[PDB]
Amino acid sequence: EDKRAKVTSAMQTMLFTMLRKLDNDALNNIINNARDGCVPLNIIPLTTAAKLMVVIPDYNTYKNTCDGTTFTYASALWEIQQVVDADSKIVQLSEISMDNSPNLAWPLIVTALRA
Amino acid sequence: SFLNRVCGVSAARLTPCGTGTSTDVVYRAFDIYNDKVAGFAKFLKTNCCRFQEKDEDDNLIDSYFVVKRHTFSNYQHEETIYNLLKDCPAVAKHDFFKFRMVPHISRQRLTKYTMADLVYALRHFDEGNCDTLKEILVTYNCCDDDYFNKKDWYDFVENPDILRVYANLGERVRQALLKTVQFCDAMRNAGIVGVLTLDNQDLNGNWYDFGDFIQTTPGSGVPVVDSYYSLLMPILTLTRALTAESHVDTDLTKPYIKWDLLKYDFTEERLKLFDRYFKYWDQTYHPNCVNCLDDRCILHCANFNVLFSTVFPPTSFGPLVRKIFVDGVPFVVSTGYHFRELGVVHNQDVNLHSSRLSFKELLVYAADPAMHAASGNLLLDKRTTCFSVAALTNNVAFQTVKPGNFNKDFYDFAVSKGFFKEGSSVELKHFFFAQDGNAAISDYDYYRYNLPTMCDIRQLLFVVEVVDKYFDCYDGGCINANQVIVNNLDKSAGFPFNKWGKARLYYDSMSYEDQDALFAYTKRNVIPTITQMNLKYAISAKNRARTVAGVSICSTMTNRQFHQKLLKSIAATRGATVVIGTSKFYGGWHNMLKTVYSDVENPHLMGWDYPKCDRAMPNMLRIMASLVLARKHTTCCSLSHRFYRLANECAQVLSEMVMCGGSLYVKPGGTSSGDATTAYANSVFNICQAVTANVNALLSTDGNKIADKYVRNLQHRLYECLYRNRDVDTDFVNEFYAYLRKHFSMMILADDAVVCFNSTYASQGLVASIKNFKSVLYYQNNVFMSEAKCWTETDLTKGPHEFCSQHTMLVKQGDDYVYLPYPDPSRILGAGCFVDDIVKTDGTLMIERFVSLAIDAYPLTKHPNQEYADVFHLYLQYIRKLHDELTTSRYWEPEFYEAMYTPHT
Amino acid sequence: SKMSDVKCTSVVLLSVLQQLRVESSSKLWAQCVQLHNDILLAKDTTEAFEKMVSLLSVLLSM
RNA sequence: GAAGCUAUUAAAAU
RNA sequence: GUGAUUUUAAUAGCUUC
Ligand SMILES: [Zn+2]
Ligand SMILES: [Zn+2]
Repeated sequence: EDKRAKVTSAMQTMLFTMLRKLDNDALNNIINNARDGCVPLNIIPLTTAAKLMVVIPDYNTYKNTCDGTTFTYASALWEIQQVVDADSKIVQLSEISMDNSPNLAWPLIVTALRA
Repeated sequence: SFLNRVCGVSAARLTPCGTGTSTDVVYRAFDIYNDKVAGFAKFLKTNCCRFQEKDEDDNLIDSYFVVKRHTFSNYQHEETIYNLLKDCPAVAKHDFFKFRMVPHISRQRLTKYTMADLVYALRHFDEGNCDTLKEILVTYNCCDDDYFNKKDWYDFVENPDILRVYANLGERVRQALLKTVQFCDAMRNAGIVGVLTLDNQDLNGNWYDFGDFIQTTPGSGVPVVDSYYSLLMPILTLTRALTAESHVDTDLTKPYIKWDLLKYDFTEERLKLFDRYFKYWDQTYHPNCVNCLDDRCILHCANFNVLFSTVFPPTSFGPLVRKIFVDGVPFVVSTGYHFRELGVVHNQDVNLHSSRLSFKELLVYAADPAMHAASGNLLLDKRTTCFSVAALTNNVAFQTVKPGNFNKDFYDFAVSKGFFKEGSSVELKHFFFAQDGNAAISDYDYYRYNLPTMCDIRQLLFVVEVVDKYFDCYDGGCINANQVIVNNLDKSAGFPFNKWGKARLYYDSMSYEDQDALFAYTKRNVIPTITQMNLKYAISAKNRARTVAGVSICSTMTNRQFHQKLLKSIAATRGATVVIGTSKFYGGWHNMLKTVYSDVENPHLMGWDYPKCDRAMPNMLRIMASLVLARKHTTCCSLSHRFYRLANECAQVLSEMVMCGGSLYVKPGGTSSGDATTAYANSVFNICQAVTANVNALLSTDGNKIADKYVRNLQHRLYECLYRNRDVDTDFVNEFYAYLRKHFSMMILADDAVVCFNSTYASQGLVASIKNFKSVLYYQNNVFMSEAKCWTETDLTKGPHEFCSQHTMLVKQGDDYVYLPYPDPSRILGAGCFVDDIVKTDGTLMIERFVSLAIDAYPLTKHPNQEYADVFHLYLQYIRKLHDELTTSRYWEPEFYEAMYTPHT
Repeated sequence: SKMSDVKCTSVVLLSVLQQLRVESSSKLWAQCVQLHNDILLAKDTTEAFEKMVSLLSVLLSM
């Protein structure tokens, strides 16, 4: 079953790497807090992920959401680290303005780190 | 002087609405059940004198004084009942007087329209005749009169603001519900027995008719509220009447309630909501459907859960995860699931400390989305309104669709043969349309048309019993893993299994014992999976993008092993309503048309479409279809096994995580095209919609006009079986099924249908019609059936106008006339002018493409239009040319193509 | 038919652009897709030629 | 020639 | 990256009348 052997080795590897990439500290300080040790899945990244990715469609949404070098979301502070357009090119925070907006390749993606 | 009498101690300026003492005649809706007539329809009320109230500015207001004239018995009787019930604050003021000696009962400060009028207007919607609805919306400050000047103001797809216009009535409906519960408490305390009807409650919330109530001992009074609540149910979610429960206390001027994020149960909150709003509903409500008693109880308890789940935060739903250990290494896995419809479900086989994971457990833990979500980054997507879980990758992926490839040789041949000239009936209208990088997310955002829809439970419970009769001639049940047939083993296995191989890899690596173990595991646990949205590269006449869902192999194996027996039986049966599996070749089209014509007495034909069918399917209807399919497992499975299979199916296809561009989203609901039973479930949904349309059409007719005594008694027993008997009446279900088969014959294939119906009954309102279908789809599917895509054919010599994208002609073959399915010439020509691969441009090694295309075009040679026969003859000359330069003769001779439509003898 | 010829040349030109790999520029790809879809959906031959020349200008730019 | 089975390529439909 | 199911044709094999 050389096929079985290879596929087994594959799934195993994946799981263990995601496990090593688990945020042990924050995951634990919230799972045990739970009354029966059971929590909804949708709140795990919302309360434990250390990186935030925001995809903004136009400039009006940019101004309403990510105005400035820091912003608040999910009851936390996020420090903007790198803004990238739809072409995987680095965009500076001084180029996102109303005058220069039509010359940018929307949408843009903002990567932020938790405070 | 009548004016001042009606005026009374509470003096006010009264505008006589009619001719003073004469009773005003109005056209209003009533809920009726007598010994001579029954039904929810519009009648004439000619026993009430209206007197609209003025104010200081002498301008009219939404207040009326309704004076009724009746007999002295009802005078003394209704005086006693009102004296008994006067203390209740939810009862309108009554004045009892008599002066010419004729008794009069004056109700004070009533509104023009009632809850029955609102329910009828919203459940029998007809654009171009919605005067009552427009007047209600204007009167109660829902919108302005200028709102209706815009076109398409009423439909949900072109005008999404109508949702906000309708939701403006939620607080009024909620106040009506509260006053109804107060009235029921007062009746119980005072010891009175009677039925509650919508047409006795004005749009403020007061009750004013006591003529049929009976007095008994105090403390033990019984209010009957089944018809009231069941008819009111569809509008509780249309107007979003329970939005005030999400604020602090229950007022709209306070901020939202801040729930704890780690909370998922809400069982006591659901029980409190049920006790507050539906206190006197006499059937047991299970917040968690795992404690239900059968499939008729699961639907009843999930209908309440779809309404109650709109109060709770959206992050409390989905998989419930726990931390287990693999040889001392912590591991987070899914252990339950909180459903919007089924409640909280907990897996029965969970081991915290385990070791040495085998293939099956590795497969389950890889298909589980919990580890993926917990490892991904947080994502905030502003391009869509769908819930966003996480970004698995570190960047967003954009997918583009390529243009089609031009078959220049074939186009030059067609041009040289005299085709494609100005002023022709045949032109190319089908192409490959290219899409930019936002097409995937733009098409995924179309799930925004799915809304939580509560449905009449008493009507759905009867409709499901009627629908189940259409699936009595089939064999079902579970089969072993070695009895499973897989057509294509070289397809994709889904996420994340597409990173290591195709479905053939899994089906080879997993033995029959492992597959049976996995199937047994699914009957005691819930396995959530991930579906992947892919773009389909096909030819079409529209510039819209096509998207399909790739279900995971873990779900696919179990679903196949659960359903193929019934699916194969359906696909093999011939002559039934569902025509999946029947071929149009060798007289199949003729046989299907003869079967559908059957022996209807005044035949006319009719067809309809489903706008946004897959993206707007109600969850309740999807669950109903799944239960109807699963009803065949009475021998091989128990109640627990069937419930857990249903929960697995819901968590896997109904509302699960969707990967779209490397990011995880939450699907609101609908149907996932790509599930093992998509076409079979769409056939069940279509039959259900047709049956409920027929039921509404029959119940909406005035019973005093149906000259047929048999049909009048049928209507009486129909109303009885919906709103007065809680147990299934098998004899009446059989009678109604026979009636439908006699007068409403259907040919069903997924969401495409052709109906041969009795015209006299339709014109008399005894069977469903286009308007009934439009109303049903409005108030259930939250869509608008425009009558432009629906057709009616009064002559059966010409067959259906269109079925499965095929037309029909009556032609002489041999010594008899048969029906032939000819296609669209533009589609046939575009199939050959454009291809999807650069290899297929050379037709010398692709003669089979043109052979199949000529097989599809042969019928055009019998069309009265020469430009159609021209297309077929053009396909033939090209086949010859290639066959020739390449180097049998059958593919050039017309005989090979004629015998593909002649009966196989 | 003076219309189907334009509708075929638009398909050929978009295929040429895709092979040349203009999809690297999302702006250019979106513009070309819009022009090609509009040409395919056009009913009159008047604006179709204008949009075809506009699309061909993209190829001529390089 | 006849019927059935298997694999490979292709076409149409919801 | 490319789903579910149904029908049909071509090609090449394997039993059979
Ligand atoms: Zn129940
Ligand atoms: Zn079973």
